[PDB]
Amino acid sequence: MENFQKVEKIGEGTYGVVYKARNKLTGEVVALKKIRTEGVPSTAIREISLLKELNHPNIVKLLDVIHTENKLYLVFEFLHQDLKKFMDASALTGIPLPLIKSYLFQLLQGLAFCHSHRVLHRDLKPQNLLINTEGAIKLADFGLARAFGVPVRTYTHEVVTLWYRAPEILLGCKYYSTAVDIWSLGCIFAEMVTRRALFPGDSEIDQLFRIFRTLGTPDEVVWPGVTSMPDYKPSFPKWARQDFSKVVPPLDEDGRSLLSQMLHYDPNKRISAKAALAHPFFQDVTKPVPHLRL
Repeated sequence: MENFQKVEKIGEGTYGVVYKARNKLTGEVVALKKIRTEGVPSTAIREISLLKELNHPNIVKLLDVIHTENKLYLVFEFLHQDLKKFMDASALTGIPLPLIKSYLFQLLQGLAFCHSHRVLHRDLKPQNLLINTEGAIKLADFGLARAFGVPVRTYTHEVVTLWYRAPEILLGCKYYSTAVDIWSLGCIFAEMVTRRALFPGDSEIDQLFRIFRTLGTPDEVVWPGVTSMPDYKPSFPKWARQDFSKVVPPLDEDGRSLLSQMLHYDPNKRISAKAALAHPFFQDVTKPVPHLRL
């Protein structure tokens, strides 16, 4: 738009292009996202305008919504790097546990806040977790999945990742809960520790089976109601549960106990963000500053 000088393209998102731009009136650098056609649904207009209100230090702020000339642009506060880049940079040494613990703790604060307002992300992944020089980490694109249903292929045909998707979603459950975000967070948590994706599926069935091989094929004992799920099939291979010590070495007992609670099959059993902040694993959390070169 006119009130903004595009400085550069930051990337090819799920919904559209993302540019770093300078607001000519405030002079502030901002993240400008062009979204996605019949003349923009008023329902999406209302969903988004509600997000303008839930502000938290661990949530990327939605500064403005520009629906000019039947087009939609969302203006978000700008952050320099995402967790995905940072992990690729700390591949050799790994991210230090104190930083891992600080980031998970902040993430859970942002989640607890949104969840208390009944707002889900539904599409958590490293790429939408943004970090700054002072040791902060913020959740980006919160609530947009609800406003604009998460696509299979992005506008540039990029296949959207299934890696962090909760099993109830993969089994065709249509009424997701806040528990889906906890599952995603547990997957990212494991990835930060081992420096390898936990369940890197390349199809919905492959993703489902990767989950089954590790956590064991679910049944009516661990997940009551599972066999009645829309896409559940009695013909699923029956796999045994692997030991967490083998799944996430060298995570200590507290971290492994926490992860196991975030990875419970049954959504009603899965630990809540608010409950997780009180877990012993956070007893010694601090706020270290990351080693990020811009």
